[PDB]
Amino acid sequence: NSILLAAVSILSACQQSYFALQVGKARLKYKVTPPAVTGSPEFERVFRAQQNCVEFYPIFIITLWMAGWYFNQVFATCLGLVYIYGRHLYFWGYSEAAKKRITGFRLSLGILALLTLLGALGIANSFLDEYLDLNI
Amino acid sequence: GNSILLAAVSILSACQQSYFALQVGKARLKYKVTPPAVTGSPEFERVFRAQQNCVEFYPIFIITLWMAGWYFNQVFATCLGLVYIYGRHLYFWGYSEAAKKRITGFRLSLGILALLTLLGALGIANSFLDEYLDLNIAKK
Amino acid sequence: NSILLAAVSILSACQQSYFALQVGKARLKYKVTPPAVTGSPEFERVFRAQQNCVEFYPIFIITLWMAGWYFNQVFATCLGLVYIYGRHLYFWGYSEAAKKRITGFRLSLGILALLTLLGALGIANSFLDE
Ligand SMILES: N[C@@H](CCC(=O)N[C@@H](CS(=O)(=O)O)C(=O)NCC(=O)O)C(=O)O
Ligand SMILES: N[C@@H](CCC(=O)N[C@@H](CS(=O)(=O)O)C(=O)NCC(=O)O)C(=O)O
Ligand SMILES: N[C@@H](CCC(=O)N[C@@H](CS(=O)(=O)O)C(=O)NCC(=O)O)C(=O)O
Repeated sequence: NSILLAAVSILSACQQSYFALQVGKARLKYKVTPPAVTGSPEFERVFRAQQNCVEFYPIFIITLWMAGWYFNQVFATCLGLVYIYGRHLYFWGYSEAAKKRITGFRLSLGILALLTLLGALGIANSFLDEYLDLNI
Repeated sequence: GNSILLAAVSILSACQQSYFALQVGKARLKYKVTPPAVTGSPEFERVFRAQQNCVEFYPIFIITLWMAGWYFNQVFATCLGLVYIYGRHLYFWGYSEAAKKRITGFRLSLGILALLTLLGALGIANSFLDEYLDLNIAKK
Repeated sequence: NSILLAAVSILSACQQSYFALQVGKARLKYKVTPPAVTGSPEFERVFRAQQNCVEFYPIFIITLWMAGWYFNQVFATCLGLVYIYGRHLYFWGYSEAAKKRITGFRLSLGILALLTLLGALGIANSFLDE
């Protein structure tokens, strides 16, 4: 009963890995050898890009599964895919120019804030169903 | 079903995370630090490093919360969960003001975490015996 | 039954905590007072080391549980242990010299990429039966 959620989660974790590869690729192109995190405009953008995806990734996974379990698996899955796409736009946009990230960032944050809300409703909804009412 | 309290704490915790991230985005405006910069003001560097610290501990906390939650007791884990959330509000806002004023916040969250870890470990160990050689001390 | 997955997960989270302690220890040895993240080669290596484990940790936990549930708990558990060990080699190798992180990194990344695939199979496998 969590098969779709699990599918989205492994994709999402591939996008994360693939983002991390791109950063390792930039350390070669722009000659930023560890433990450096600065030394090229081009590199600083690609680095901070994924860093942003890393710091939001746990938030997304929690909200995805909580909406997924407690409200509707299929809707959460779809919003999940939208988020994946939002972060593709974020990363590649940011990589080009800092200013070109916002479209990516706004839709990712949208979908997140939405999953949060659907999760919270679904949890509240089930909190009544372990007290009396199951709203239909 | 069995995890409604854990799920509640988790959504709240993930809001604190988002709310912290908003505050940093707000400081990039106040202290005029445009991406991809992470430095250029003492005030901004503290607010940035603050949540960065919460980001790097957040997965640790979620694992330990659910593992204590499932394998020991949902209700105790939930409450300790709330304590941690509060501890990190003290950490972030303390740090934001002065570096030195973060410690009370940090030592709390660390306390609660290290506790969740232990309750999780007992509960997992406890169930590992009761799937192989019985572990239940229920005498009185 | 997810008892073995839960066991690995708590250990992995202890390694994470322990790595974070080591960085806090380096802020004392190399006198890097917050909010600084630079000012010693020795400190920058120990800092970037854990940062790297933090940014992979959620990836690992998802892939661990997805391979664990959807394919086989016991195989995933073992690969789990391997990853833990791989990251001990990564962190401590990096801490000494940047160059001596690679064996740690290649194996951690190997096991991850493997768990990913075992997870993907196991999900696909169950998608055919529903
Ligand atoms: N996202 C990573 C880059 C991808 C990665 O994980 N890189 C590994 C392997 S490679 O970059 O050496 O190919 C690493 O050593 N991380 C560098 C570091 O973060 O210290 C980063 O923070 O630089
Ligand atoms: N947590 C972020 C700030 C919050 C955030 O995610 N902000 C987005 C959008 S904005 O606040 O810059 O419009 C970003 O791209 N942050 C910069 C970055 O992470 O490189 C940070 O570490 O700077
Ligand atoms: N992971 C931390 C080191 C361990 C830690 O959490 N340190 C805390 C408390 S202590 O190290 O000062 O006692 C901190 O304030 N780190 C915030 C920061 O990273 O800027 C780091 O990135 O430096």
